[PDB]
Amino acid sequence: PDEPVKAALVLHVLVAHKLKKSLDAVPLSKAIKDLVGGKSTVQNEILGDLGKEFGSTPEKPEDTPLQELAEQFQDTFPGSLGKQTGSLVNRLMSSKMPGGFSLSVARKYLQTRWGLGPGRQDSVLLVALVNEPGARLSSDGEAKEFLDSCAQKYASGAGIT
Repeated sequence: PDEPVKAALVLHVLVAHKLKKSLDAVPLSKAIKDLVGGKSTVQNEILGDLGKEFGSTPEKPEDTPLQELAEQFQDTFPGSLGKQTGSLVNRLMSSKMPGGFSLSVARKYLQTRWGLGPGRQDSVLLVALVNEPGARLSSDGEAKEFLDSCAQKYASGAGIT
C-alpha cells in the first residue's frame, strides 16, 4: 500500500493554500499567471515556494498548467519532506492544535488508528493544511474529527480503507 508522494499531492496543495481556495475550486488545468489574476505579488510568491527545495527552479514557470509542471518534476522529486513547503505543516501543528500536539503524537495516531505508513503520512498532513480550523482546537479530542476527516478525504484518492 505504501508509495511515496506525488507532486500533484504536495504542490497542487500548496498553490491552493495561497489563494485560500478549495481543491476542486482551482481549475487545475491552466497556468499560474492566469490563475491569480493580475495581482503580480502572489504570482512572484507562488514561484517563491515552488523554488525552495524542489531542484530549485524549472526551465520556465509560466508556461505549464498544474499537471504539466509536475510531469516534468517527477524525475527530479525524490519524495522529500519539504524544507519550507513542509514547514507550513508545523505552522498548523503549533498554532491551531492544543498543547502537547507536535508531530510526534500526530504521526503515531495516523498509523495506530487508520494505518497509512510513513510514505503516505506526508500526504495526509497536506489535506489537513488545505482545511485548517479558524481557531485553535480547544481539546486533544478535537483531533478526532479534524484529523480523522483528513484521512476520509485521503480515501477519495487511492481509497485503501
